[PDB]
Amino acid sequence: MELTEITPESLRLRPSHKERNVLITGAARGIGRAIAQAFVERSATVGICDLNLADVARTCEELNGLGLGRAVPIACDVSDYDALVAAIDDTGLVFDTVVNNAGISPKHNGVAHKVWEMAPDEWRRVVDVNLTGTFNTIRALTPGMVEARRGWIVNTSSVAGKTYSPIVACHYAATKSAIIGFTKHLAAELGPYSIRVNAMAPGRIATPMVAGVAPEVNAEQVKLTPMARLGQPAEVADVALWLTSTESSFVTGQTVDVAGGLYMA
Amino acid sequence: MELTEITPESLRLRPSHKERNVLITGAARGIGRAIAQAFVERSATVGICDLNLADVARTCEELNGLGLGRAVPIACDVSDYDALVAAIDDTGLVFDTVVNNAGISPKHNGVAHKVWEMAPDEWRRVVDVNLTGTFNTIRALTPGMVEARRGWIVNTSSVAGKTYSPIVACHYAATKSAIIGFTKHLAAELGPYSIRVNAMAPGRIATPMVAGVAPEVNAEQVKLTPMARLGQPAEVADVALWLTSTESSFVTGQTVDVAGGLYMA
Amino acid sequence: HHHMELTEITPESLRLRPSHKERNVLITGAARGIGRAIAQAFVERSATVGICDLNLADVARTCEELNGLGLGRAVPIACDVSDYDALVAAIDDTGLVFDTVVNNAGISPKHNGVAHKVWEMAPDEWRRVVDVNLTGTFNTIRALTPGMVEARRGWIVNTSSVAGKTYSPIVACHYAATKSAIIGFTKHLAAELGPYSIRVNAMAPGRIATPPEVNAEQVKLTPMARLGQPAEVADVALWLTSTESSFVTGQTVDVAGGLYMA
Amino acid sequence: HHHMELTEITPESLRLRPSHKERNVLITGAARGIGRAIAQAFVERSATVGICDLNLADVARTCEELNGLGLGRAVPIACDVSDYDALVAAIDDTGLVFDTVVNNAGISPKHNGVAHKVWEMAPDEWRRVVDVNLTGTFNTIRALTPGMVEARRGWIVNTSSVAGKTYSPIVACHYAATKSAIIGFTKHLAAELGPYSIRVNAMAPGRIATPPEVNAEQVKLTPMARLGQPAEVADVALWLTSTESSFVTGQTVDVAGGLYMA
Ligand SMILES: NC(=O)c1ccc[n+]([C@@H]2O[C@H](COP(=O)([O-])OP(=O)(O)OC[C@H]3O[C@@H](n4cnc5c(N)ncnc54)[C@H](O)[C@@H]3O)[C@@H](O)[C@H]2O)c1
Ligand SMILES: NC(=O)c1ccc[n+]([C@@H]2O[C@H](COP(=O)([O-])OP(=O)(O)OC[C@H]3O[C@@H](n4cnc5c(N)ncnc54)[C@H](O)[C@@H]3O)[C@@H](O)[C@H]2O)c1
Ligand SMILES: NC(=O)c1ccc[n+]([C@@H]2O[C@H](COP(=O)([O-])OP(=O)(O)OC[C@H]3O[C@@H](n4cnc5c(N)ncnc54)[C@H](O)[C@@H]3O)[C@@H](O)[C@H]2O)c1
Ligand SMILES: NC(=O)c1ccc[n+]([C@@H]2O[C@H](COP(=O)([O-])OP(=O)(O)OC[C@H]3O[C@@H](n4cnc5c(N)ncnc54)[C@H](O)[C@@H]3O)[C@@H](O)[C@H]2O)c1
Repeated sequence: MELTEITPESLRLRPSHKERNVLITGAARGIGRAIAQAFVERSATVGICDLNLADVARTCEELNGLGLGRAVPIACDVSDYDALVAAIDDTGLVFDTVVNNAGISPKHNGVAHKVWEMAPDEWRRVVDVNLTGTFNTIRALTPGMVEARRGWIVNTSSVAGKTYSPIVACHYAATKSAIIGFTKHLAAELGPYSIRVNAMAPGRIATPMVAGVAPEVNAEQVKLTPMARLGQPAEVADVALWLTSTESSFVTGQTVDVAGGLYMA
Repeated sequence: MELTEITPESLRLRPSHKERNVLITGAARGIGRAIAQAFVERSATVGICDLNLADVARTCEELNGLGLGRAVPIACDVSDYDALVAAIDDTGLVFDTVVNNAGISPKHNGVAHKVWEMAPDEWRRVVDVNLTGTFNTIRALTPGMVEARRGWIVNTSSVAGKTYSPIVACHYAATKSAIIGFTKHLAAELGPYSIRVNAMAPGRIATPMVAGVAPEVNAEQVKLTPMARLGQPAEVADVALWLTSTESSFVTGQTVDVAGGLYMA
Repeated sequence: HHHMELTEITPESLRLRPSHKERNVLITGAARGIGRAIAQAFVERSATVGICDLNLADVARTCEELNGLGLGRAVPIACDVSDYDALVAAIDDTGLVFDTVVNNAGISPKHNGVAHKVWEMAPDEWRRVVDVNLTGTFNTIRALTPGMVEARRGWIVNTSSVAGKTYSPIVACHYAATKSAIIGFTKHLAAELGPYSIRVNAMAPGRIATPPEVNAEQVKLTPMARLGQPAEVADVALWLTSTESSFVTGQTVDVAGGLYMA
Repeated sequence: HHHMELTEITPESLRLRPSHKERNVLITGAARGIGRAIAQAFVERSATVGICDLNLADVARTCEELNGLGLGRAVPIACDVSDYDALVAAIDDTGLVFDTVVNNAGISPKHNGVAHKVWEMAPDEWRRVVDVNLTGTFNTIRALTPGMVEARRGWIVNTSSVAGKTYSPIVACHYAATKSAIIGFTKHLAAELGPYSIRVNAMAPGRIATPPEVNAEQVKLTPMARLGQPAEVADVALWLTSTESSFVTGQTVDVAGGLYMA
């Protein structure tokens, strides 16, 4: 199944996010790298947040070569609140938007551990990164957003947070489920200051994780997808662009699946 | 609370929906009229479907005066399948998109009847219009969409279909609830042909219905809205534009609230 | 290699406790399938049950079978639940005041075992499914809530489906839409009727052994690795109408063994 | 002018039926509030209960009170549920194999009665709420599911909240996030554990009279026009661990009288 909906270049590169400073976590690989690409294409300045300085610097060099938006490095572990704040403030920029995309889904020899064999320290690390890392950026940035009465937040859930995916472990499902109600609650607290908070729940996206899934499983997942293909990272990025744009100006608290019909709930 | 997110004109009038034929039901007043405005502004051809020929013709004259997209008249009752098909085909156009916006919410002296006083014929009429009218356009248009492997559908639910609103009667809540699971099911049936199906669930929108609600009730509803205002019809229209655009190309089966945080569920 | 054995057996002493003594319970679709098992369960709990279904002979036979149990009592209510006037007349003819209704009547039309897709669906078929599954459930609630409200006493259980919350390839779009309608209808009713102490809930069954490769695939998709039994749906309807769910209202509880969770 | 009287009274003969005889049920947060009422209910149904809470004196007093009822039995399990090793050691010290756990332990920190907003929230406070409400619930499930899986027998009930599905202005964001986590965690567990006949469900209470203008506003928002009683939450936990919910798994059932339905 091929791609059917192609956005013309003149629309793809419109400066919809000019004069915006957008923090993107997990931006050096995968969906986060595609989200960074899309915001730069829309003329935003992006903060490239990821773990390894070389990965972050390479990403900034790639993006800055496009002659569109600008990319600045923010190398840190999002679960370390003080290190995150220090790396954000080292840029000298004030970020009006955060896309929380960093996330982990640990496996062992390619398979997720079941709850009865799950190491507590693995559970805790996944909670720290997937859930508390998303709180951390929001705690860091919302004082400024509230004072400015201006801000946009997009979090990343998963269809596995709303129904069972046999590909993930229980910590992943629990943390992605947490994001949904967290996003509603945040939308209510921050709405009075005109700040909007939404989440994306991707299904199965063409990403490095695909090679780690057994080929029969990926085949079955595509068979379980009405649109009959994996999603592209750029399609998730299009949703993050829209949720942070003036064309979703009354949309808040929502979790939008980006999944082609897979595992609807 | 004033509007904070203003889309520049150069983006508002971009020809994102050029060469698209978009059927809009309930297009002569309210949110549907704003949806028709938005699609014409994006260079689509729109089929103006509403009950009264004079209302429909006036709407087409207004829209065609903009020098952007084109509007054609489709005067019919969406609950009458044969009359709907006849009015669609009288235009000589093939519609690749339908926005099901027509809906009714009957009240008596400004108040909704409770279930224990609800006339069965009133229940049935609301079901006929709100639910079966939405099926009718989809039944009429999906043979062509499936054959073309091309099509977009947007339905209209309500936050009252997912949680209780004291402003509506039970037929309204039931029909708007129906839309949510109907939309998921349709997305799964039509996805193999690359057709996407989504729904919008508006909260409280600045529309003629506002005057029919007691002022204390509207005041309380705005107080229950985190973003502290009614939504604008154009903000719902922005969501319909996006859900029918190439920038939501992997989004299907979703119900997106357009409600500023009111009655999140 | 598919179906697991039953693991949770209620003892007879507890199965037959008079938990619903002095209750009058209307059950639609009661002549066969899940509805027949719901009727059996309420009679076992010493309730009086109204057996509502289409065919008088089927309804009369069901009443005779249940009344032979020597526990609760069963009375006949032969009518099409989508016909409000006929429903009211049939209820009136029993002389009973029903404090509870379990809306179980429902249809899922297929054609030689295959559901029609939306693009090929006859509008008359869509309308009939809406009339029975959705408006038939409204009809009983409209008929009975005046009395329930006046008494500040009543219990309602509606029947949704996992297919109303996510896609089941076994059903057509009218079924999905009507079962989806029940979920928000049930929340709305719970709020309207709550001030009068009336509770309103719904059940969303998965795949229940009622009236083969398709069922094997459904079992493969069910974590608990079996079909549900009609009596297990009946246990949920008993609980949702009992004093032991006294603060539970507006809820849709799946009865599905993990199938199609949403 | 707010609270309605109780309308649905379970008779004593049915309240004290031995529905959970020969069951070993671990209850976290059992020394007060809803957890104490859950413990009371299981003992009334002749179960053996593990009373898990922080303070040994509180836990010992609770066991003494319950054991004086002459029905089920209560054993002490004093530990912080967020400490996996301490939890396992305290369970091991009872010498009991628990076939059921009700995860009720939870915290909702406030400051002089007001929840902190996200922009002013101490990260340490967020982390502690995550550790107790979410990871503490994982900890008991990790400790007990090896035995449940090996036996192909077990029941789990977790505790969410209506605030995990929609906004409650009474709670802070950590509470909302952790209670939201429980819903999808429960579905995932139901699927993983279902092949072994283990059922996993959750309760989402609304506003329960546990440890005034704020509560009056909550009653005004509740269709049934009263606070819930702890025993009514306990009735749901009894049912979800009983043979009469034998095909129900992965579900989150609100216990809220219509408050904040979502
Ligand atoms: N790929 C899919 O199909 C899919 C589906 C549903 C949801 N998601 C979600 O989308 C997001 C992106 O996933 P992906 O597939 O692109 O993953 P990925 O592993 O390819 O990339 C994740 C990136 O985040 C970074 N990261 C991890 N932990 C971090 C930390 N503590 N601090 C900072 N950066 C950190 C990694 O270094 C990496 O660059 C995740 O939240 C994931 O759960 C992905
Ligand atoms: N206004 C709100 O706050 C709000 C909130 C949630 C959902 N909605 C939904 O948005 C949609 C638009 O509502 P609105 O407030 O603009 O209403 P409206 O009453 O102002 O306009 C509805 C339009 O639909 C037309 N219509 C009605 N029945 C029709 C039929 N059988 N065939 C064809 N056209 C028909 C009417 O003539 C009218 O022009 C409805 O589906 C409504 O349920 C509105
Ligand atoms: N069996 C399942 O796996 C399953 C799954 C999900 C939901 N459900 C729902 O459970 C309910 C019972 O299903 P079942 O499997 O027992 O079905 P069934 O077809 O075996 O029995 C349904 C009964 O309802 C009666 N009925 C139908 N239309 C009626 C009408 N207009 N008036 C009065 N009675 C009418 C039928 O005559 C029959 O006795 C239905 O609402 C169904 O949609 C069933
Ligand atoms: N009361 C309500 O209205 C309401 C509403 C929704 C959800 N809930 C949930 O119901 C559950 C019970 O609430 P409650 O109102 O009875 O609260 P409570 O504060 O009265 O009692 C909770 C009990 O848990 C214990 N506990 C706390 N942290 C613990 C830990 N780390 N280890 C062991 N025990 C610990 C406390 O000591 C206490 O005995 C909680 O999960 C709560 O979030 C309550």
